[PDB]
Amino acid sequence: DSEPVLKGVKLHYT
Amino acid sequence: KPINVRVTTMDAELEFAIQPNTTGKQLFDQVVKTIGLREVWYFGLHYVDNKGFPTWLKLDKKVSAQEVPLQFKFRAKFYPEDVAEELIQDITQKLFFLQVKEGILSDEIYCPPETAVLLGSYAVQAKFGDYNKEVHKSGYLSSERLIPQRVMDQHKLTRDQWEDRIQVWHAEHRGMLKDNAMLEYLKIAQDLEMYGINYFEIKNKKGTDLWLGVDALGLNIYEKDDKLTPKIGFPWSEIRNISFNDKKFVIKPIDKKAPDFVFYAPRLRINKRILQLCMGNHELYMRRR
Repeated sequence: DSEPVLKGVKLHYT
Repeated sequence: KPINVRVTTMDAELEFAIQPNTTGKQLFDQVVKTIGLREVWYFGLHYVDNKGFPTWLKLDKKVSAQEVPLQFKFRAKFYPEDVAEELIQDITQKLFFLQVKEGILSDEIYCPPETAVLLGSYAVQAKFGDYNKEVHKSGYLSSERLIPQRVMDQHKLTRDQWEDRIQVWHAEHRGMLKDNAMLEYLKIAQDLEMYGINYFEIKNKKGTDLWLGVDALGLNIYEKDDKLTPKIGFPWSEIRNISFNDKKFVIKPIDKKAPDFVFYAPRLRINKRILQLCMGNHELYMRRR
Protein backbone atom coordinates (compact mmCIF):
# COMPACT_ATOMS: atom_id res chain seq x y z
CA ASP A 1 0.00 0.00 0.00
CA SER A 2 2.86 2.39 0.93
CA GLU A 3 5.27 0.69 -1.47
CA PRO A 4 6.73 3.18 -3.98
CA VAL A 5 5.47 3.10 -7.57
CA LEU A 6 8.10 3.50 -10.31
CA LYS A 7 6.89 5.94 -12.96
CA GLY A 8 10.16 6.64 -14.78
CA VAL A 9 13.63 5.23 -15.49
CA LYS A 10 16.68 6.45 -17.38
CA LEU A 11 19.66 4.11 -17.75
CA HIS A 12 23.00 5.46 -18.98
CA TYR A 13 25.09 2.78 -20.72
CA THR A 14 28.06 5.03 -21.33
CA LYS B 1 -1.58 12.48 -1.43
CA PRO B 2 1.18 11.14 -3.71
CA ILE B 3 4.72 12.54 -3.41
CA ASN B 4 7.06 12.62 -6.42
CA VAL B 5 10.66 11.60 -5.75
CA ARG B 6 13.62 11.25 -8.07
CA VAL B 7 16.56 9.01 -7.11
CA THR B 8 19.73 9.09 -9.17
CA THR B 9 22.53 6.56 -9.06
CA MET B 10 25.82 7.21 -10.85
CA ASP B 11 24.48 5.79 -14.15
CA ALA B 12 20.69 5.80 -13.69
CA GLU B 13 17.76 7.97 -12.67
CA LEU B 14 14.50 6.67 -11.21
CA GLU B 15 11.30 8.61 -10.59
CA PHE B 16 8.88 7.27 -8.00
CA ALA B 17 5.45 7.98 -6.55
CA ILE B 18 5.40 7.57 -2.76
CA GLN B 19 2.74 8.27 -0.13
CA PRO B 20 3.43 10.23 3.09
CA ASN B 21 3.68 6.92 5.02
CA THR B 22 6.36 5.39 2.76
CA THR B 23 9.53 4.65 4.70
CA GLY B 24 13.06 5.54 3.71
CA LYS B 25 13.56 1.77 3.73
CA GLN B 26 10.81 1.17 1.18
CA LEU B 27 12.37 3.75 -1.14
CA PHE B 28 15.89 2.36 -0.62
CA ASP B 29 14.74 -1.23 -1.17
CA GLN B 30 12.95 -0.46 -4.41
CA VAL B 31 16.00 1.43 -5.68
CA VAL B 32 18.32 -1.50 -4.96
CA LYS B 33 15.95 -4.08 -6.48
CA THR B 34 15.54 -2.11 -9.71
CA ILE B 35 19.31 -1.96 -10.27
CA GLY B 36 20.14 -5.40 -8.92
CA LEU B 37 22.39 -4.28 -6.08
CA ARG B 38 23.01 -6.82 -3.28
CA GLU B 39 25.88 -5.17 -1.34
CA VAL B 40 23.54 -2.59 0.15
CA TRP B 41 25.32 -1.78 3.42
CA TYR B 42 27.73 0.64 1.71
CA PHE B 43 24.96 2.79 0.27
CA GLY B 44 22.49 5.41 1.37
CA LEU B 45 20.05 7.98 0.00
CA HIS B 46 21.68 11.44 0.09
CA TYR B 47 19.76 14.75 0.04
CA VAL B 48 20.89 18.41 0.34
CA ASP B 49 17.34 18.90 1.53
CA ASN B 50 18.05 20.08 5.01
CA LYS B 51 17.65 23.84 5.33
CA GLY B 52 20.93 23.77 3.37
CA PHE B 53 22.68 20.74 4.83
CA PRO B 54 24.01 17.63 3.08
CA THR B 55 22.28 14.67 4.78
CA TRP B 56 21.53 10.92 4.55
CA LEU B 57 17.92 9.67 4.78
CA LYS B 58 16.80 7.35 7.59
CA LEU B 59 15.32 4.09 6.37
CA ASP B 60 13.09 3.30 9.36
CA LYS B 61 11.45 6.76 9.30
CA LYS B 62 8.74 7.83 6.84
CA VAL B 63 9.94 9.93 3.93
CA SER B 64 7.79 12.90 5.09
CA ALA B 65 10.23 14.15 7.74
CA GLN B 66 13.08 16.41 6.45
CA GLU B 67 12.65 17.95 3.02
CA VAL B 68 13.93 20.69 0.78
CA PRO B 69 10.29 15.86 -7.44
CA LEU B 70 11.98 15.32 -4.12
CA GLN B 71 15.63 14.84 -5.16
CA PHE B 72 17.69 11.95 -3.77
CA LYS B 73 21.19 10.80 -4.67
CA PHE B 74 21.78 7.06 -4.23
CA ARG B 75 25.47 7.03 -3.29
CA ALA B 76 28.03 5.03 -1.36
CA LYS B 77 27.90 6.24 2.24
CA PHE B 78 30.58 3.96 3.69
CA TYR B 79 33.80 2.98 1.95
CA PRO B 80 35.61 -0.36 2.23
CA GLU B 81 39.03 -0.46 3.81
CA ASP B 82 40.34 -2.45 0.82
CA VAL B 83 38.36 -2.15 -2.40
CA ALA B 84 39.99 -5.19 -4.05
CA GLU B 85 39.32 -7.40 -1.02
CA GLU B 86 35.76 -6.40 -0.15
CA LEU B 87 33.60 -5.35 -3.11
CA ILE B 88 31.98 -8.59 -4.37
CA GLN B 89 29.68 -7.58 -7.25
CA ASP B 90 30.65 -5.85 -10.47
CA ILE B 91 27.73 -3.45 -10.00
CA THR B 92 28.97 -2.39 -6.54
CA GLN B 93 32.45 -1.86 -7.99
CA LYS B 94 31.11 0.14 -10.93
CA LEU B 95 29.07 2.40 -8.67
CA PHE B 96 32.08 3.15 -6.48
CA PHE B 97 34.24 3.73 -9.56
CA LEU B 98 31.79 6.27 -10.97
CA GLN B 99 31.23 8.04 -7.66
CA VAL B 100 34.95 8.25 -6.94
CA LYS B 101 35.81 9.44 -10.47
CA GLU B 102 33.21 12.21 -10.16
CA GLY B 103 34.76 13.34 -6.87
CA ILE B 104 38.23 13.49 -8.41
CA LEU B 105 37.20 15.16 -11.67
CA SER B 106 35.02 17.71 -9.84
CA ASP B 107 38.07 18.74 -7.73
CA GLU B 108 36.42 17.45 -4.54
CA ILE B 109 39.10 14.81 -3.87
CA TYR B 110 42.55 16.35 -4.33
CA CYS B 111 44.67 14.51 -6.91
CA PRO B 112 48.35 14.96 -7.91
CA PRO B 113 49.01 15.47 -11.64
CA GLU B 114 50.68 12.17 -12.53
CA THR B 115 48.00 10.34 -10.56
CA ALA B 116 45.30 12.21 -12.47
CA VAL B 117 46.90 11.14 -15.76
CA LEU B 118 47.19 7.51 -14.67
CA LEU B 119 43.64 7.46 -13.29
CA GLY B 120 42.34 9.08 -16.47
CA SER B 121 44.05 6.35 -18.46
CA TYR B 122 42.25 3.58 -16.58
CA ALA B 123 38.99 5.46 -17.02
CA VAL B 124 39.88 5.54 -20.69
CA GLN B 125 40.58 1.83 -20.77
CA ALA B 126 37.22 1.28 -19.09
CA LYS B 127 35.24 3.43 -21.55
CA PHE B 128 37.09 2.66 -24.80
CA GLY B 129 38.67 -0.78 -24.48
CA ASP B 130 42.13 -1.46 -25.88
CA TYR B 131 43.83 1.44 -27.62
CA ASN B 132 43.98 0.79 -31.36
CA LYS B 133 46.00 3.09 -33.60
CA GLU B 134 43.33 2.11 -36.09
CA VAL B 135 40.14 2.78 -34.11
CA HIS B 136 41.28 5.58 -31.80
CA LYS B 137 43.38 8.12 -33.62
CA SER B 138 43.87 11.87 -33.37
CA GLY B 139 41.39 13.44 -30.92
CA TYR B 140 39.64 10.24 -29.83
CA LEU B 141 39.80 11.89 -26.40
CA SER B 142 38.54 15.34 -27.22
CA SER B 143 34.99 15.77 -25.90
CA GLU B 144 36.21 13.64 -22.93
CA ARG B 145 36.82 15.18 -19.45
CA LEU B 146 39.86 13.30 -18.17
CA ILE B 147 41.79 15.66 -15.82
CA PRO B 148 40.52 17.75 -12.85
CA GLN B 149 40.24 21.43 -13.57
CA ARG B 150 42.54 22.33 -10.67
CA VAL B 151 45.25 20.07 -12.06
CA MET B 152 45.00 21.81 -15.44
CA ASP B 153 44.82 25.25 -13.82
CA GLN B 154 47.99 24.65 -11.83
CA HIS B 155 49.81 23.18 -14.84
CA LYS B 156 50.94 24.51 -18.20
CA LEU B 157 49.69 21.98 -20.69
CA THR B 158 47.04 22.38 -23.37
CA ARG B 159 44.13 19.95 -23.81
CA ASP B 160 46.02 18.11 -26.55
CA GLN B 161 49.05 17.98 -24.27
CA TRP B 162 46.92 16.22 -21.64
CA GLU B 163 45.20 13.80 -24.03
CA ASP B 164 48.65 12.82 -25.31
CA ARG B 165 49.91 11.94 -21.82
CA ILE B 166 46.72 9.98 -21.13
CA GLN B 167 46.95 8.27 -24.51
CA VAL B 168 50.46 6.93 -23.76
CA TRP B 169 49.10 5.21 -20.64
CA HIS B 170 45.91 3.93 -22.29
CA ALA B 171 48.03 1.77 -24.61
CA GLU B 172 49.81 0.12 -21.70
CA HIS B 173 46.35 -1.06 -20.58
CA ARG B 174 45.90 -3.32 -23.64
CA GLY B 175 44.23 -6.56 -22.59
CA MET B 176 42.52 -5.02 -19.55
CA LEU B 177 38.81 -5.69 -19.37
CA LYS B 178 36.55 -2.81 -18.34
CA ASP B 179 35.60 -4.13 -14.88
CA ASN B 180 39.30 -4.66 -14.10
CA ALA B 181 40.16 -1.16 -15.32
CA MET B 182 37.54 0.19 -12.91
CA LEU B 183 39.05 -1.70 -9.99
CA GLU B 184 42.56 -0.56 -10.89
CA TYR B 185 41.18 2.96 -10.91
CA LEU B 186 39.85 2.40 -7.38
CA LYS B 187 43.12 0.80 -6.21
CA ILE B 188 44.92 4.05 -7.03
CA ALA B 189 42.18 6.37 -5.83
CA GLN B 190 41.90 4.73 -2.43
CA ASP B 191 45.49 5.84 -1.75
CA LEU B 192 44.58 9.50 -2.12
CA GLU B 193 44.55 11.41 1.15
CA MET B 194 40.99 12.78 0.72
CA TYR B 195 39.46 9.49 -0.42
CA GLY B 196 36.62 8.01 1.60
CA ILE B 197 36.48 10.89 4.10
CA ASN B 198 33.37 12.79 5.25
CA TYR B 199 34.36 16.37 6.04
CA PHE B 200 32.51 18.63 8.48
CA GLU B 201 33.08 22.33 9.19
CA ILE B 202 33.74 22.66 12.91
CA LYS B 203 35.29 25.13 15.34
CA ASN B 204 37.51 24.48 18.33
CA LYS B 205 37.06 26.23 21.69
CA LYS B 206 39.14 29.22 20.58
CA GLY B 207 36.84 29.78 17.59
CA THR B 208 39.35 28.54 15.01
CA ASP B 209 37.87 26.97 11.88
CA LEU B 210 38.77 23.31 11.42
CA TRP B 211 37.62 20.24 9.56
CA LEU B 212 36.47 17.05 11.16
CA GLY B 213 36.91 14.03 8.94
CA VAL B 214 35.04 10.80 9.60
CA ASP B 215 36.18 7.81 7.59
CA ALA B 216 36.33 4.04 7.83
CA LEU B 217 39.14 4.05 10.42
CA GLY B 218 38.24 6.84 12.79
CA LEU B 219 38.15 10.60 13.21
CA ASN B 220 40.59 13.26 12.10
CA ILE B 221 40.95 16.97 12.77
CA TYR B 222 42.37 19.12 9.98
CA GLU B 223 43.43 22.74 9.97
CA LYS B 224 41.08 24.64 7.69
CA ASP B 225 43.65 24.89 4.88
CA ASP B 226 45.19 21.40 4.94
CA LYS B 227 42.42 18.87 4.28
CA LEU B 228 45.03 16.35 3.17
CA THR B 229 47.11 16.01 6.33
CA PRO B 230 45.30 15.26 9.62
CA LYS B 231 46.49 17.58 12.36
CA ILE B 232 45.02 15.23 15.01
CA GLY B 233 44.20 11.56 14.35
CA PHE B 234 41.74 9.46 16.38
CA PRO B 235 41.69 5.84 15.20
CA TRP B 236 38.82 3.84 16.70
CA SER B 237 41.23 1.98 18.96
CA GLU B 238 42.52 5.24 20.41
CA ILE B 239 39.10 6.60 21.44
CA ARG B 240 37.82 6.15 24.99
CA ASN B 241 34.49 7.80 24.26
CA ILE B 242 32.83 10.23 21.89
CA SER B 243 29.94 12.48 22.93
CA PHE B 244 27.92 15.44 21.85
CA ASN B 245 25.27 17.56 23.52
CA ASP B 246 23.56 20.09 21.20
CA LYS B 247 26.45 21.88 19.39
CA LYS B 248 29.31 20.68 21.66
CA PHE B 249 31.15 17.48 20.65
CA VAL B 250 33.93 15.89 22.72
CA ILE B 251 36.50 13.20 21.85
CA LYS B 252 38.17 11.57 24.89
CA PRO B 253 41.37 9.65 24.07
CA ILE B 254 42.20 6.22 25.48
CA ASP B 255 45.37 7.75 26.97
CA LYS B 256 44.21 8.85 30.43
CA LYS B 257 47.06 11.38 30.45
CA ALA B 258 46.02 12.94 27.09
CA PRO B 259 43.48 15.78 26.85
CA ASP B 260 40.01 15.79 25.37
CA PHE B 261 39.37 17.28 21.96
CA VAL B 262 36.36 19.59 22.12
CA PHE B 263 34.84 21.21 19.07
CA TYR B 264 31.58 22.90 18.16
CA ALA B 265 29.22 22.33 15.25
CA PRO B 266 26.84 25.00 13.94
CA ARG B 267 23.68 23.03 14.78
CA LEU B 268 22.59 19.98 16.73
CA ARG B 269 21.76 18.12 13.50
CA ILE B 270 25.37 18.30 12.33
CA ASN B 271 26.58 16.57 15.49
CA LYS B 272 23.90 13.90 15.02
CA ARG B 273 25.05 13.36 11.44
CA ILE B 274 28.68 13.12 12.62
CA LEU B 275 27.86 10.52 15.24
CA GLN B 276 25.75 8.37 12.94
CA LEU B 277 28.63 8.15 10.48
CA CYS B 278 30.84 7.42 13.47
CA MET B 279 28.60 4.55 14.54
CA GLY B 280 28.14 3.29 11.00
CA ASN B 281 31.86 3.29 10.26
CA HIS B 282 32.87 1.80 13.60
CA GLU B 283 30.41 -1.07 13.20
CA LEU B 284 31.64 -1.94 9.70
CA TYR B 285 35.20 -1.73 11.01
CA MET B 286 34.38 -4.19 13.80
CA ARG B 287 32.50 -6.48 11.40
CA ARG B 288 35.66 -6.86 9.28
CA ARG B 289 37.46 -8.05 12.45
